[PDB]
Amino acid sequence: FGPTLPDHAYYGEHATYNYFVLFIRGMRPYLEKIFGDCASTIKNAAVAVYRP
Amino acid sequence: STSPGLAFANLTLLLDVPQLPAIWAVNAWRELNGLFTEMKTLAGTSDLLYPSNRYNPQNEKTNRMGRPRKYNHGEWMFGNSY
Amino acid sequence: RPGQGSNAQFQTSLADKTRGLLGVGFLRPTKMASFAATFLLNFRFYFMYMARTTFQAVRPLLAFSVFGEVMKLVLATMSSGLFSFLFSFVLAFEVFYFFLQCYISYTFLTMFFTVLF
Amino acid sequence: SFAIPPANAAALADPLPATPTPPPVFEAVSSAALKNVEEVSTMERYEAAVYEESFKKPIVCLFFARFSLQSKVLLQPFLDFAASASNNATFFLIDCDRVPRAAYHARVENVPSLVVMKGDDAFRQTITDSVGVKTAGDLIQEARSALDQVLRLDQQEGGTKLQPGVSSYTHHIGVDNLNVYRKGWPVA
Amino acid sequence: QPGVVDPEAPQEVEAFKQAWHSRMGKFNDRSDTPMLYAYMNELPSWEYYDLHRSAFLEHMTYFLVRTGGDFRFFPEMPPWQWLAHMENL
Amino acid sequence: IQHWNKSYEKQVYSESVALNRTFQARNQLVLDRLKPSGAYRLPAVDYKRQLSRGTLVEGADFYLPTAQEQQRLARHFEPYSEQEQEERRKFRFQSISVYLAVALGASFVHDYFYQRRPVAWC
Amino acid sequence: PLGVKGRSVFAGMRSFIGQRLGRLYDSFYYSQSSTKYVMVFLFPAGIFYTRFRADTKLGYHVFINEEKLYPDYSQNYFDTKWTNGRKVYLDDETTVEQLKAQIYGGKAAPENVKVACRGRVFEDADNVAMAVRAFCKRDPRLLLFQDNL
Ligand SMILES: CCCCCCCCCCCCCCCCCC(=O)OC[C@H](COP(=O)([O-])OCC(O)COP(=O)([O-])OC[C@@H](COC(=O)CCCCCCCCCCCCCCCCC)OC(=O)CCCCCCCCCCCCCCCCC)OC(=O)CCCCCCCCCCCCCCCCC
Ligand SMILES: CCCCCCCCCCCCCCCCCC(=O)OC[C@H](COP(=O)([O-])OCC(O)COP(=O)([O-])OC[C@@H](COC(=O)CCCCCCCCCCCCCCCCC)OC(=O)CCCCCCCCCCCCCCCCC)OC(=O)CCCCCCCCCCCCCCCCC
Ligand SMILES: CCCCCCCCCCCCCCCCCC(=O)OC[C@H](COP(=O)([O-])OCC(O)COP(=O)([O-])OC[C@@H](COC(=O)CCCCCCCCCCCCCCCCC)OC(=O)CCCCCCCCCCCCCCCCC)OC(=O)CCCCCCCCCCCCCCCCC
Ligand SMILES: CCCCCCCCCCCCCCCCCC(=O)OC[C@H](COP(=O)([O-])OCC[N+](C)(C)C)OC(=O)CCCCCCCCCCCCCCCCC
Ligand SMILES: CCCCCCCCCCCCCCCCCC(=O)OC[C@H](COP(=O)([O-])OCC[N+](C)(C)C)OC(=O)CCCCCCCCCCCCCCCCC
Ligand SMILES: CCCCCCCCCCCCCCCCCC(=O)OC[C@H](COP(=O)([O-])OCC[N+](C)(C)C)OC(=O)CCCCCCCCCCCCCCCCC
Ligand SMILES: CCCCCCCCCCCCO[C@@H]1O[C@H](CO)[C@@H](O[C@H]2O[C@H](CO)[C@@H](O)[C@H](O)[C@H]2O)[C@H](O)[C@H]1O
Ligand SMILES: CCCCCCCCCCCCO[C@@H]1O[C@H](CO)[C@@H](O[C@H]2O[C@H](CO)[C@@H](O)[C@H](O)[C@H]2O)[C@H](O)[C@H]1O
Repeated sequence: FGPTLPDHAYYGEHATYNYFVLFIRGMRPYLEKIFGDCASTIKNAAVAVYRP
Repeated sequence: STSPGLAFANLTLLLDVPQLPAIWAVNAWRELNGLFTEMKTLAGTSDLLYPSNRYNPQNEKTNRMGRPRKYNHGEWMFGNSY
Repeated sequence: RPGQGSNAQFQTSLADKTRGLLGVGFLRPTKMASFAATFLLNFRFYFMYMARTTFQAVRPLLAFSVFGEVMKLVLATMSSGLFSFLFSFVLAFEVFYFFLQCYISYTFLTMFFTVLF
Repeated sequence: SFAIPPANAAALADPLPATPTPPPVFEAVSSAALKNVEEVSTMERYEAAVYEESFKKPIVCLFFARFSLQSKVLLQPFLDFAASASNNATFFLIDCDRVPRAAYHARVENVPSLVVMKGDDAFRQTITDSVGVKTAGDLIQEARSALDQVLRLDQQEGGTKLQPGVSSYTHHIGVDNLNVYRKGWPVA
Repeated sequence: QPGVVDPEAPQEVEAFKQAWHSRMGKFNDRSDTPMLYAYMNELPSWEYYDLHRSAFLEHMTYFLVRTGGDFRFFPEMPPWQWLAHMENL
Repeated sequence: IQHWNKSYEKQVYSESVALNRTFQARNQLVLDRLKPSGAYRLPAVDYKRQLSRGTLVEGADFYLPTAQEQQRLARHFEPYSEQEQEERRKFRFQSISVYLAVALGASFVHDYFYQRRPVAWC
Repeated sequence: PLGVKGRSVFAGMRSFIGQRLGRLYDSFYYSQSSTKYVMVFLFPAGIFYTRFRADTKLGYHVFINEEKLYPDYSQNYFDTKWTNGRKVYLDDETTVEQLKAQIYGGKAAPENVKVACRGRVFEDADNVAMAVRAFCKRDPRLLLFQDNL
């Protein structure tokens, strides 16, 4: 009774343009915002402690 | 992808990452048991309860090791013998 | 209608629809058991691979440690000059053999730790 | 090892050449622009639409092919549906062999095909008859239902609740790898 | 990227393309040293039609007749209605 | 021989008809109801179909996010702005001073906060 | 352009979770019936049961002194003979009598049978967990013997 499954159900994704790499390149801006804000907070605290 | 030199990591992953849900479930169950124990303690108990202990069988007719209390047939002026 | 001629042939019995709901010739628990057995048996390859990897990794350590212990026994036992003159060359050969084992291990390890993706 | 030869002059030739037309006697048979739609012939136009007009107001695209008779049957009722609901949505008419990248984008596998799009991933509903049971009227009814649904969802929640999904980070690169050029990524 | 003077050279580009194709083939293709072809009981369209040339012909003639169309629109997986009609015929 | 084999074929085809009926029933009962809509389909096409379409691209294991970074090799006159040049001139060498400071701090923390072990006292 | 006005990050999370679940359902539907059911329900379920039982309950290695005291497991299937050193998981409220009944299948046990750990005899009206805690701490190897003396 014929084929019940499509090709993408078996074949592996593209090697260089894959799901996760596209996803992470799309998330890059939000992650940059997050981690930059965290690092800036920590640095400002350390500087407020060190200068005096 | 993988390789023969990655057999250690492959085996470890295959055998451990499926256990993480069970580990989290065990942690949650422990938290809930602790919560219930603390609620019971707040409510009140004749004899104390050890929180971080496996089992607490003590009651009015049982020692803290599962045996009957000695000298517990009568009543005492100062109340409970414990 | 276009497809009514074909859809008219699709009239099933009560037993037929019950058998379809149960999935008799489409679930194949025997196939599922065969898959489980094969998948569990396929765990021997990991053990084979780790054995090969550890052997190729310790080969130089062996050449450097156990043959070294043998050389040290010989040094501890020998006193004269002729035997020492002859044993210096054995020591040099051990040097060369260690380097050979290191080359072999490097080759097999770059083979075992090479990934396409 | 798997390979496919690059192409042939036949494949690269014009897929839509002209054919002779009959005199006004063969047309006499027993069974005997458009001011409301837009005939698309350029992937540039298709992308402009999908990326600006599909975000402004929904679009309905009919993907057809000349060899198909269902497409000829469905054309006129589609034009009537366009004349009806041209105030609420835009209407496009695409040929798969003339603009294939538009068919690859909409994920059409059979012709004819209606595609209702809004945001390019927020609401993409494809209507077709892969079996061969429906008809033009049924397809148009399904299209009307989908358009009603997308309009209702767009009005719902102060215009929000219709945001692009995977296309926000995929750029349709897994569907058509040629979008890497559009995005400016290298190819070396 | 390799430590060569010109990584954007045609030699490098073609080498990368050939390596890409060889990797994808060694991974996906049905061979005597298979990586991904394993635990196969329900095959996909491509492998199914490559192994059973009789079904490709039947499923194709039915598609061209049931729906007057071109082979370029051949569906990935046929409908069960079509399969049942084929079996009856 | 002849009769038995032909009857074998006939019963084979009876079994085929039964299988087909149950197949139709299974489909039209369970699968036509549980079939996914297609909104959450896989957002990709197989590399073989892409190759047949003439759409496959193979390259750029890396990427360049910003156009300022994409058009550097094409500008030929201002690959880097003046401000960017002045910022880049601060990283002509690696900072062994910063390396040393960070390594000493991390070693101090790792040794005297994270790797403390008991010792006997007499 | 990150974010949109009027929409909330929690709404975004909800939409993302919906997308993930729909994709999972699609991928499970378009999969082999021979592998997916097993790999998604039967191995996870068994692994979960085993891990939970091991990390939550407390087990004991049971031995028996003589062969004449072995139980009769001829009828029950998958275990036609007793083997010493058997791992037995119990509840914190279990007593020696309950353990003995569980061992002998709720049938008539021999006479004067008793339990010991590290040479120390337990009373029949004693909690196994506490008795082990007292006599053989972290060595739960129990022995069933006959106390005639
Ligand atoms: C009790 C019974 C239990 C039985 C199960 C019951 C059901 C439960 C749910 C299922 C749970 C199992 C999950 C399996 C999924 C993965 C394996 C698999 O087979 O998937 C195939 C399945 C089908 O894939 P396919 O058919 O091969 O191709 C289609 C693509 O997947 C299609 O891709 P796409 O185009 O749709 O989108 C791209 C996709 C890409 O997915 C992939 O293709 C591969 C994903 C990689 C997987 C492994 C990554 C490991 C990375 C290492 C982490 C290092 C972190 C270091 C951090 C350092 C910083 C300090 O994006 C993702 O979904 C991945 C996102 C998460 C990756 C996180 C990595 C870090 C990046 C952080 C990003 C920012 C956070 C996200 C923010 C989003 C906005 C809110 O995959 C999917 O459907 C989507 C991917 C899975 C996403 C996760 C889904 C939720 C899982 C919840 C797990 C929680 C379990 C605990 C439950 C509670 C127990 C007590
Ligand atoms: C209490 C809160 C929680 C704790 C947080 C504590 C505070 C940290 C807060 C977070 C960070 C700071 C936030 C505020 C920053 C504000 C200032 C600012 O914006 O810029 C930064 C500020 C200024 O930045 P800038 O304006 O761009 O100018 C920078 C200069 O031009 C200089 O640029 P450069 O290109 O010349 O780079 C200099 C580099 C020079 O380049 C190198 O790094 C070469 C040497 C690398 C060594 C191998 C690296 C191994 C990395 C392992 C890391 C994990 C180790 C485990 C951690 C415990 C280790 C005990 O030296 C380093 O700074 C890196 C030192 C790495 C640590 C050394 C670890 C020991 C290595 C041992 C090797 C020897 C082994 C044999 C031992 C036997 C000896 C007998 O400078 C920094 O603080 C640099 C950040 C250093 C981070 C480490 C470097 C990245 C390495 C990544 C390793 C993987 C980590 C994974 C992360 C977790 C997963 C997601
Ligand atoms: C050429 C270079 C020149 C160098 C010049 C050097 C001379 C300059 C003077 C400074 C000399 C360096 C001093 C190093 C520390 C002392 C030596 C040492 O490490 O002995 C080991 C000894 C280890 O303790 P142990 O009981 O034997 O065993 C440790 C095991 O981990 C215990 O095991 P466990 O299982 O019980 O775990 C318990 C653990 C549990 O810990 C945890 O669970 C998590 C830990 C916290 C994680 C963060 C969570 C977030 C919540 C905290 C928020 C903090 C940020 C504020 C946020 C505000 C917003 C709410 O508890 C802790 O360990 C608490 C750690 C306390 C850290 C907080 C103290 C402030 C840190 C920043 C000090 C900055 C000093 C810079 C000096 C200048 C260097 C250039 O250290 C201590 O006894 C505790 C230190 C208490 C602080 C003493 C500070 C006075 C001494 C320094 C004089 C200068 C004060 C300047 C103050 C500036 C304002 C902050
Ligand atoms: C994909 C990755 C593949 C990885 C392949 C890995 C295989 C090879 C691994 C072998 C590592 C062996 C190095 C440790 C042994 C030496 C220890 C040591 O330094 O002693 C202190 C040495 C000798 O000290 P010493 O003898 O003068 O006196 C002090 C010695 N101690 C402290 C031990 C008492 O220190 C030195 O001064 C050495 C300086 C000279 C340089 C010596 C290095 C060359 C000899 C070793 C070569 C091994 C690598 C060959 C690789 C060939 C590949 C083609
Ligand atoms: C806590 C330890 C974390 C350390 C390791 C992880 C790395 C540390 C950095 C933070 C990790 C999370 C980064 C998220 C980045 C995504 C931002 C984003 O905008 O995504 C698009 C979504 C969807 O946006 P949208 O589609 O609704 O609208 C915008 C549309 N575009 C993009 C087109 C403009 O945006 C968000 O709503 C924010 C999502 C991030 C917040 C949630 C964090 C995710 C991690 C938890 C996973 C579990 C989710 C369920 C939680 C339930 C809570 C009760
Ligand atoms: C520090 C730790 C770092 C490590 C990373 C740790 C986190 C990430 C670890 C992930 C690595 C392991 C991933 C392996 C995943 C394999 C599981 C799998 O894919 O399943 C096998 C099946 C196998 O399918 P298959 O058999 O057709 O094909 C598999 C591959 N070949 C072709 C080679 C055989 O996969 C699926 O098809 C489904 C996968 C998606 C579903 C995942 C399970 C959740 C399902 C929930 C939906 C339930 C719906 C029920 C409806 C019922 C009615 C219809
Ligand atoms: C969807 C959210 C899921 C999050 C995970 C939640 C945990 C789900 C599993 C809970 C199992 C509840 O079932 C219960 O488990 C515990 C631990 O095994 C058993 O209890 C056992 O250990 C505890 C601790 O001593 C005692 O009750 C007793 O010793 C013993 O009976 C109960 O006999 C069983 O009825
Ligand atoms: C100059 C200030 C810089 C800021 C640095 C702040 C860092 C603070 C992080 C401290 C975290 C330490 O975390 C802690 O490490 C110590 C080891 O030393 C561990 O210590 C553990 O082992 C030791 C030795 O057997 C025992 O005392 C005990 O069993 C237990 O305390 C703790 O289990 C762990 O909780």
